[PDB]
Amino acid sequence: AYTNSFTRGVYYPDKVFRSSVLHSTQDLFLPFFSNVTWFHPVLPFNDGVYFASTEKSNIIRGWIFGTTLDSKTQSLLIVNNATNVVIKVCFRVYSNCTFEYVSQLREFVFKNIDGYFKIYSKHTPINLVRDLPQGFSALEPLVDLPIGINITRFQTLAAYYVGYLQPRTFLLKYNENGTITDAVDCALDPLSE
Amino acid sequence: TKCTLKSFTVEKGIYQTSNFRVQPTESIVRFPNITNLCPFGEVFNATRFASVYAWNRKRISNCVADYSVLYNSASFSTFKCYGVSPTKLNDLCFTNVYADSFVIRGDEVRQIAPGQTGKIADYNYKLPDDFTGCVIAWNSNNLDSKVNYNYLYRLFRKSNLKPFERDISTEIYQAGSTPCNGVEGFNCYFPLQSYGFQPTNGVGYQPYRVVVLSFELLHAPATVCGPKKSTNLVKNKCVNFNFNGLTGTGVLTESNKKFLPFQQFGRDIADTTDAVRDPQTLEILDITPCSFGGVSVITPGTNTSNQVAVLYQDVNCTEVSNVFQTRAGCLIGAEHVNNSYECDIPIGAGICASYQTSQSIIAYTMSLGAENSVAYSNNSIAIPTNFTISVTTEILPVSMTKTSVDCTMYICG
Amino acid sequence: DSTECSNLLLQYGSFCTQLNRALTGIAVEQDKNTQEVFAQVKQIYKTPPIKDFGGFNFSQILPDPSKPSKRSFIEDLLFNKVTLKFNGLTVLPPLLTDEMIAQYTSALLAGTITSGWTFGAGAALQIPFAMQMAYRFNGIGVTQNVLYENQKLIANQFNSAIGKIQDSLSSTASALGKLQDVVNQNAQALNTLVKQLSSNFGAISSVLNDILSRLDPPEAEVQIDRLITGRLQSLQTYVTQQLIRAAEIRASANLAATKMSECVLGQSKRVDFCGKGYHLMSFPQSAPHGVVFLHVTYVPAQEKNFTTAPAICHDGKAHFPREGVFVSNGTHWFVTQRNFYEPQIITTDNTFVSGNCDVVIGIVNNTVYDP
Amino acid sequence: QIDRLITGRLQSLQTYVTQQLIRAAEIRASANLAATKMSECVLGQSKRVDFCGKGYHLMSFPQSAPHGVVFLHVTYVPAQEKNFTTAPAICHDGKAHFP
Amino acid sequence: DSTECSNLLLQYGSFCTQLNRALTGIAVEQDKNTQEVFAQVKQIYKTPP
Ligand SMILES: *[C@@]1(O)O[C@H](CO)[C@]2(O[C@@]3(O[C@H](CO)[C@@]4(O[C@]5(O[C@H](CO)[C@@H](O)[C@]6(O[C@@]7(O[C@H](CO)[C@@H](O)[C@H](O)[C@@H]7O)O6)[C@@H]5O)O4)[C@H](O)[C@H]3NC(C)=O)O2)[C@H](O)[C@H]1NC(C)=O
Ligand SMILES: *[C@@]1(O)O[C@H](CO)[C@]2(O[C@@]3(O[C@H](CO)[C@@]4(O[C@]5(O[C@H](CO)[C@@H](O)[C@]6(O[C@@]7(O[C@H](CO)[C@@H](O)[C@H](O)[C@@H]7O)O6)[C@@H]5O)O4)[C@H](O)[C@H]3NC(C)=O)O2)[C@H](O)[C@H]1NC(C)=O
Ligand SMILES: CC(=O)N[C@@H]1[C@@H](O)[C@H](O[C@]2(O)O[C@H](CO)[C@]3(O[C@@]4(O[C@H](CO)[C@@H](O)[C@H](O)[C@@H]4O)O3)[C@H](O)[C@H]2NC(C)=O)[C@@H](CO)O[C@H]1O
Ligand SMILES: CC(=O)N[C@H]1[C@H](O)O[C@H](CO)[C@]2(O[C@@]3(O[C@H](CO)[C@]4(O[C@@]5(O[C@H](CO)[C@@H](O)[C@H](O)[C@@H]5O)O4)[C@H](O)[C@H]3NC(C)=O)O2)[C@@H]1O
Ligand SMILES: *[C@@]1(O)O[C@H](CO)[C@]2(O[C@@]3(O[C@H](CO)[C@@H](O)[C@H](O)[C@H]3NC(C)=O)O2)[C@H](O)[C@H]1NC(C)=O
Ligand SMILES: CC(=O)N[C@H]1[C@H](O)O[C@H](CO)[C@]2(O[C@@]3(O[C@H](CO)[C@@H](O)[C@H](O)[C@H]3NC(C)=O)O2)[C@@H]1O
Ligand SMILES: CC(=O)N[C@H]1[C@H](O)O[C@H](CO)[C@]2(O[C@@]3(O[C@H](CO)[C@@H](O)[C@H](O)[C@H]3NC(C)=O)O2)[C@@H]1O
Ligand SMILES: CC(=O)N[C@H]1[C@H](O)O[C@H](CO)[C@]2(O[C@@]3(O[C@H](CO)[C@@H](O)[C@H](O)[C@H]3NC(C)=O)O2)[C@@H]1O
Ligand SMILES: CC(=O)N[C@H]1[C@H](O)O[C@H](CO)[C@]2(O[C@@]3(O[C@H](CO)[C@@H](O)[C@H](O)[C@H]3NC(C)=O)O2)[C@@H]1O
Ligand SMILES: CC(=O)N[C@H]1[C@H](O)O[C@H](CO)[C@]2(O[C@@]3(O[C@H](CO)[C@@H](O)[C@H](O)[C@H]3NC(C)=O)O2)[C@@H]1O
Ligand SMILES: CC(=O)N[C@H]1[C@H](O)O[C@H](CO)[C@]2(O[C@@]3(O[C@H](CO)[C@@H](O)[C@H](O)[C@H]3NC(C)=O)O2)[C@@H]1O
Ligand SMILES: *[C@@]1(O)O[C@H](CO)[C@@H](O)[C@H](O)[C@H]1NC(C)=O
Ligand SMILES: *[C@@]1(O)O[C@H](CO)[C@@H](O)[C@H](O)[C@H]1NC(C)=O
Ligand SMILES: CC(=O)N[C@@H]1[C@@H](O)[C@H](O)[C@@H](CO)O[C@H]1O
Ligand SMILES: CC(=O)N[C@@H]1[C@@H](O)[C@H](O)[C@@H](CO)O[C@H]1O
Repeated sequence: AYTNSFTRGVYYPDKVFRSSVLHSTQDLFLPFFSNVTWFHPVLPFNDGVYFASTEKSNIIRGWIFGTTLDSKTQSLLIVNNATNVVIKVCFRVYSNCTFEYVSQLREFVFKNIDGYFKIYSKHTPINLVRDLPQGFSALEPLVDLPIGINITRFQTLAAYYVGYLQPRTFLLKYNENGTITDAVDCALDPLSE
Repeated sequence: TKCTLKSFTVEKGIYQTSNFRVQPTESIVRFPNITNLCPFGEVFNATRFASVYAWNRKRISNCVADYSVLYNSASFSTFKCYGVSPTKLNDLCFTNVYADSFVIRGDEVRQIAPGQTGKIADYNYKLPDDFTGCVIAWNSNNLDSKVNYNYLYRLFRKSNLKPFERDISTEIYQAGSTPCNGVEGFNCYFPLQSYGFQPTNGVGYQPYRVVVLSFELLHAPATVCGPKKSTNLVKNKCVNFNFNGLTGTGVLTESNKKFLPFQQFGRDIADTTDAVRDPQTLEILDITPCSFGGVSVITPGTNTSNQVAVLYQDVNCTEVSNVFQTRAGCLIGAEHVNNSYECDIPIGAGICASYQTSQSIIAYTMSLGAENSVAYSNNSIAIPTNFTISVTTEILPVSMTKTSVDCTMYICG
Repeated sequence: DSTECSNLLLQYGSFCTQLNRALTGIAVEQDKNTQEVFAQVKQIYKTPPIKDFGGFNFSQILPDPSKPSKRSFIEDLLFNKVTLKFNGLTVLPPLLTDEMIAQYTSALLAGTITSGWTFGAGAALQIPFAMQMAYRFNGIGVTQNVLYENQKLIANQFNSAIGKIQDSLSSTASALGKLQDVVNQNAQALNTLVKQLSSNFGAISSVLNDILSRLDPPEAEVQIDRLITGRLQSLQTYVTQQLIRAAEIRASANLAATKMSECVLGQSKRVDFCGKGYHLMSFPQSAPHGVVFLHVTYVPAQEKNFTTAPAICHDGKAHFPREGVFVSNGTHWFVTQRNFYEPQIITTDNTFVSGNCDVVIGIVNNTVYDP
Repeated sequence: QIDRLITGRLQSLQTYVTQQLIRAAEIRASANLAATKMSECVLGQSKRVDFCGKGYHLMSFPQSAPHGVVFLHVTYVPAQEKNFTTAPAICHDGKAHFP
Repeated sequence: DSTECSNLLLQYGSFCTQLNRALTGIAVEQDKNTQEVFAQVKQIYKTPP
């Protein structure tokens, strides 16, 4: 049950600030109008992944990342919880602890670069259900942990879109504040080219 | 100017003799608050330690280690580091840090070193030959000797321990041919003994608490780094600064531009750092390249006089006879006049300088020309009644010297 | 500001004194260009207090005291039309301030309005603007009575034509294409020159402090040398681009100086040099990086077909027109100036006599009235 | 070592010849202007104003200079102006007379 | 058309872009030259038969 990924799905590349300037960035992005595999399970992690989920009753919980998830090698086990979000390298779902971290539409972008896990999230006042409307938003609230393994599983525990990032350059327009108001995809179309 | 012109006589004009850049003073460094620190306290001041046969290992990760607390302390008997300088790793990072703590006695501290043999080195705790780390020990007679702790060590083992190996098995050691049945007997011994830590023992027989820090530095991510010194900031003074690893020289000032809560430092255009937020106080500053510009003299010609008027281009001269600000820079050594004459030496921004009487260099706003209002009227005409014929000279270059350069003879010869 | 790099650069030689010399050369050339184009007036000419230039209206192009910049309305419009200190790059201010250039153009404009072309030749000699326009019509071939009989109409045409320029400038975008292109080219050159610093140039890292910090001086010397040669190459490229573009702009500035002389200061007979049509006069306006000329030209319209003859054969001799052309409306022959149809009775006074009838081909019999 | 020297000396020769080309283009512009002056101001009388001296051009003479040419422009400059009242036409017998 | 060379060339910077821009400027200037010289007539004129 695929559905085109629209304009939405772009994140802030780096920490820097840019005011009223156009910039070109070369790293993993989610392609414009790329049919993401809406799930209504099992999901691979060939590369960085855009995860977008809508829950009226917030059924979905944290993501159980794992390279093998056979208890042979360390997992990542992002979970979330009313009081706090807990993530451990090590409740109902189970399967040499290295590191544990505890801290505080729903755009989510997860990627692993040179062993560093990065998370980008956004909250939107959605008004139309069962479709992600083409629009623009991004942020970088993240947690970095030096795992150094290639995660290949999601096993998210009431439907979520999932798309795969690809290494294609983008041109991001910057607002006066420094936020990314808009972007265009270089190889999407000759006009955008 | 005589130097840069390669002459002892320079003609009337303005020559860019050099360049002038304000030099920075009192360079500053800043790094965010050291809120998270490494748990060396719970390792060194641990109320109870561990027997050497079951030595405790603490993995140090995801923290900033201030090793100065360790070597500035005056309460250690031995601080032997191998292949690493403890005074030089407060600006260094490690891919892995281990902390091993246990208890032995005096004459056995010398065994906690690479290439040693003995009861402790062979059956309890072994260090590798290429050990990189520190061996820290101190007398613990006041803590581990009463007249109620029970410290043990291993007596026998069928083979020597590999480096950083830990054997806690309490199986009966079989010394002879006959096999023990999990029980002590002939040629069968329990492998652990207790230390006889009596307060009246000799120094070499009293207990010593030992901590063994070991380091690893591969081409891999690291999480254990030491602290970073930081100092106060300045304003409106050309300074070399270090902000979160970004080095630059400029004048820091208050900036009206607002970053976003995640943006650290900003670039206005052409990948040039123009703003930066300090990590301590979370405040944005604008960076301006501290004043620099060409210095050019104004001279009426040597044979006329030896006076000169210096012009520091585009420098608001609050800093280095009469100092006159002009829209083309600062003028030092030239009197400013109110009347205006025809332009002699072009300074810039509608200002020219000239040598005139006593016998001084004056700068003035050049006069475009004389002012007359020809008397217009709807019935008035001005008819010439005479004439002058005039020959004037128009000079035009038409040719150059036909130079020819032998490429090979010039390049090689 | 790296000392070891300073030494490695020093050993290359006199490349940088040479680059600085080239850049300062084009810098002073720019001031020479502006001064040559605009400073063609000996003495700045004030315009008279009351403007009664024979019905012509110059309020738009004449300076307004109310404005602080003291520049004309169209000059301010042109300034608004265009949209115009990092690491070692400095922009020197032009010698003539924008206000001084506005004053130059105001002087030239007042001189050409009040005194015609006399002020360019020498002392400014004033003629009523109507009579000067009559001079200029004589210049383009039309007799002077044509202006006086039609002075109000010509004034209205000139006023409305000036009015059209304001609409064209204010509304139509990219009117000042060439000047904006100059600004964009210079910004492009400086921007790419600054961008070259980030380029690696084959060394381990672009930032020089880092390459210094984490290598020994003997090894770091090689990487620093690669950085230096790359940056020096980029700077040399920028300098040569500036030299060529400065040559092109010098050609354009010489053309502007020639047009200022030959068209503002005097009327020119070079067809299509200043506008389309027979040239009457031209006014200079100061744009940000250039000059804008308003060319007032005379273009004929509403032509009429006529039957013409080379000469009139009367009483056995051929009469040729002195300055006109014989034209027939079907039954009568007249002499008219070529540029304006104003018929007159053929007379001996306005037709000179040479030869006899038979030689010239195409002539028509008629009577030449004798006064 | 000879490679370094070759590269440096080649770069210097290249920048020299490029600057020579540009200077030659400037001199060619100047020489074309001088030819235009010698043709329109010496071989004839020129009406285009301030092309040859300040004032109405009478004639001009050339003189040879080391690397150029020096024109002596003979021009007529009106002087000693007098005021007069003026009028475009003259009414006589009900007819307008223009000069 | 070698990727190994192209990746090394990327380090040098905007040299190829600058050269392409200069050449395309010369190209459009040539059309401007021909247009300026020959397109002086508003409307094509035919000689009478
Ligand atoms: C035309 O418009 O302009 C020319 C300008 O060249 C004008 O010719 C000038 O006329 C002057 C008046 O006569 C002339 O000055 C005198 O010349 C005689 C020599 O003939 C000389 O002896 C004279 O000086 C004496 O008188 C003066 C004044 O009183 C005094 O200060 C001396 O100390 C001395 O006692 O000197 C005068 O210099 O002046 C000029 O020589 C003469 N110029 C030339 C080139 O010939 O010509 C025209 O007269 C004039 N035409 C009209 C109609 O106005
Ligand atoms: C122009 O406006 O006026 C002149 C002046 O009259 C006009 O020239 C005329 O051209 C006629 C045509 O050639 C000319 O008629 C003939 O001339 C010859 C030469 O002498 C003469 O022998 C000719 O008569 C004979 O032929 C006619 C028939 O053509 C016949 O009827 C006679 O009875 C006789 O047999 O005689 C003609 O006279 O005609 C005129 O002589 C000649 N006039 C003069 C004074 O030379 O020149 C132009 O034709 C006239 N052009 C226009 C457009 O109106
Ligand atoms: C000022 C003046 O009156 N000038 C006229 C001039 O207009 C006229 O020449 C035309 O003016 O030229 C056109 C060519 O476009 C011509 O018209 C033709 O008409 C036929 C049909 O009638 C079409 O099939 C052709 O394609 C062409 O358009 O028109 C014709 O010669 C003139 N048009 C007119 C008079 O409307 C010439 C004619 O000798 O006379 C000048 O005095
Ligand atoms: C530091 C800074 O300038 N931040 C800007 C941010 O980056 O972008 C936003 C949107 O472009 C910008 O927000 C608006 O700024 C203007 C001027 O600062 C603001 O105008 C005032 O608003 C206050 C109340 O907020 C009024 O009392 C006052 O009279 C002005 O009208 O105008 C405007 O309200 C801001 N928009 C908001 C807050 O939604 O935001 C911001 O400056
Ligand atoms: C200079 O030519 O013109 C100045 C015009 O501002 C002059 O400066 C003023 O002088 C008067 C009288 O001394 C003061 O009352 C004003 O405050 C002062 N104004 C300013 C802005 O300085 O300045 C100046 O005196 C005058 N100098 C000479 C030598 O004529
Ligand atoms: C209902 C609730 O609070 N559930 C758990 C919550 O989601 O997470 C925290 C994790 O921090 C949980 O509390 C922890 O429980 C273990 C087990 O006793 C303790 O060791 C931790 O100290 C404790 N942590 C905190 C922050 O309370 O609590 C909750 O049980
Ligand atoms: C990110 C962070 O923790 N910043 C704090 C830094 O680590 O410590 C200083 C020291 O107190 C901290 O500075 C205080 O900041 C608050 C914020 O409004 C001010 O109200 C305090 O006055 C200020 N105190 C001092 C001593 O600077 O600074 C940083 O917030
Ligand atoms: C040919 C011509 O237009 N002559 C007018 C001259 O150019 O200006 C004067 C101005 O005084 C003009 O004469 C009259 O002067 C009175 C003075 O109060 C004005 O009110 C009149 O408007 C003005 N007449 C005209 C037609 O403007 O004299 C000359 O007529
Ligand atoms: C003598 C005369 O009328 N000169 C006019 C001049 O030629 O043009 C300007 C610009 O239109 C003119 O000034 C404007 O006149 C109208 C009257 O129709 C006023 O409503 C305007 O306010 C006035 N100014 C502007 C800027 O339009 O001025 C002169 O009157
Ligand atoms: C075909 C035609 O009408 N041709 C006219 C020609 O073009 O001009 C002359 C001169 O004006 C014209 O002849 C005159 O016309 C006026 C018209 O107002 C009459 O009043 C005259 O009587 C008449 N004849 C003369 C002046 O001798 O002729 C032609 O009609
Ligand atoms: C050549 C000549 O004498 N020109 C004068 C001209 O004929 O008349 C005007 C007006 O009378 C004249 O201009 C004024 O001359 C007096 C005396 O030289 C000056 O004081 C005035 O400033 C001057 N300008 C005026 C009155 O506007 O002009 C010519 O000199
Ligand atoms: C020159 O300026 O000074 C000389 C004396 O030192 C003098 O001989 C010479 O004439 C002067 N030059 C000029 C042009 O006046
Ligand atoms: C000058 O540059 O600095 C002074 C203090 O920093 C200030 O008062 C003065 O206005 C400045 N002047 C100019 C021309 O910048
Ligand atoms: C069998 C195994 O993988 N053991 C690992 C060890 O290699 C690693 O150095 C250490 C880091 O904390 O964690 C242990 O679980
Ligand atoms: C004695 C005391 O109160 N605290 C000690 C401290 O002195 C020592 O520097 C630190 C080493 O990490 O260990 C703590 O337990």
